[PDB]
Amino acid sequence: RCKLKLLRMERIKDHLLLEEEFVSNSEILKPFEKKQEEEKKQLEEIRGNPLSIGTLEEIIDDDHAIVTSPTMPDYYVSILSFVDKELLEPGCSVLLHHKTMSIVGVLQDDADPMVSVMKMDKSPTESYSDIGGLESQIQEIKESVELPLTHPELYEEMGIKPPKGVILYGAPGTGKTLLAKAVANQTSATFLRIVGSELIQKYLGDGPRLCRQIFKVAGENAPSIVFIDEIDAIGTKRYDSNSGGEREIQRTMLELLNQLDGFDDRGDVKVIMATNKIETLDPALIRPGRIDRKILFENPDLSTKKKILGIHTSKMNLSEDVNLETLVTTKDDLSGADIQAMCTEAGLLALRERRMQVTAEDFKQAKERVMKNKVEENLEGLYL
Amino acid sequence: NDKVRFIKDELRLLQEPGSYVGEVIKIVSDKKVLVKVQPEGKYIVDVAKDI
Amino acid sequence: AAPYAAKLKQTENDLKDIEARIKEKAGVKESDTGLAPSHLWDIMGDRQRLGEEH
Ligand SMILES: Nc1ncnc2c1ncn2[C@@H]1O[C@H](COP(=O)(O)OP(=O)(O)OP(=O)(O)O)[C@@H](O)[C@H]1O
Repeated sequence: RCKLKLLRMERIKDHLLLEEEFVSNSEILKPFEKKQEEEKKQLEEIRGNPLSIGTLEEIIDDDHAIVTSPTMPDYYVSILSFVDKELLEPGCSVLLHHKTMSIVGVLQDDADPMVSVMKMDKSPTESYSDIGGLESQIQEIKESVELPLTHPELYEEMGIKPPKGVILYGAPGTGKTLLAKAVANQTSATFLRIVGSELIQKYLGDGPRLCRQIFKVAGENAPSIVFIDEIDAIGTKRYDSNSGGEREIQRTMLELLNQLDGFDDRGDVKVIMATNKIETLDPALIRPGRIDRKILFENPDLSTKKKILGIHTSKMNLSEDVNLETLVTTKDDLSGADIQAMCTEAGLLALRERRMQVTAEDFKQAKERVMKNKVEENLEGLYL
Repeated sequence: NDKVRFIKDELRLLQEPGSYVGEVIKIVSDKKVLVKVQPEGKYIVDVAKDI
Repeated sequence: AAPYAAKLKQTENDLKDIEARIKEKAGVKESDTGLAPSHLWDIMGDRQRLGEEH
């Protein structure tokens, strides 16, 4: 009855809505019959067919423009008929008239296979408190990322500029990855996510055009939150050394300083950076006011890991047998990705049985496998 | 007769202006199709009554 | 898993509306460049289109 109640309202409304729009398709055209109907006829004859794609290099303010077509021949076309010159400006793809080339309008625009990596197709299904615990170093990421979008009111009282940027840093597995995708579900504004391993390329010059782009798209479709996941990856990853190397790393860094900030006066591009090599960055990067409140994470304490382990064991089958608190005893200042791997490994023991139950025995066994990982790339035994 | 009037009618049919192979990049909902011609560039162009 | 399983199918059936709606909304859609003052620009730029200087 608790699922159904939700369903009963929401389905019937999507079925009606759909039906409504079928009867309605015809109905759109009815309030006119010469008031707009006629207008449509006039535009069309002008346009004819085919409308030839050009690329607009530059405009001239005498009602003309110079197009360079991808078919070769440049043409000195006229901006005439059904066109604003405020929807023209470098980079446009235009509709040309198939006798004398006049720009009848601009409708065509074409997305890049690099704005496809940047732009996301999801809204995160997981939300906040899936690594929860350390939930006071999370109001340094929701009073400066979430909140000046949500309230202008608070920062109007105090006046001045409102927050800008965060650098998340700490141990690996201590939630950094999920922090960024958990604030993007709540805000619901354009979430860009780029890996830093794609900012390092094996070809020069294109490196800077990529980094210069991310904030330009970002400011355009503002508000935006740009997650740069891993900016520790800029000095450890590098291909060849003769189109890689120092030169390529230095230039992408230089570019990124203009974007944030710089002179651009672009859109809203809150920044979220995850790192753990924070001293392989510039002093004009970890500069204040492109970092505001910075967040340090260390390994959780014993009573924190009890918050963490009860999030993770709610999704699992339980018994009265299971005891969380002795799993906590064993681990001592370890990541919550360690604790997340024991619960993921505990169902691997269930899967291995082909028994649908999860027991105290399944959680303790996978705790031994998790502790095998830690101390066996070790070979000292006892600290030599 | 079927034979000889199949030859005479194929002389008409073989005569073309050139009829190409295109691929659809994307549609636009003004009732037109953005077609990239496989050698050439892109042209937004109207469609027939069979499609 | 009876109590949940029923809802799960009913959710799939629901999704089928959302696709259909994207196609009906897009069947009758219009698009513009520049609207109302450039209806006027058609009167003028059609006299000038007949000539050759483009
Ligand atoms: N507090 C927690 N509650 C629930 N899951 C957690 C918690 N902390 C971390 N996790 C989980 O551990 C996995 C990895 O964590 P996440 O990527 O969010 O962060 P991180 O500290 O950058 O670590 P890494 O980058 O090495 O994965 C994810 O599935 C994440 O949800």
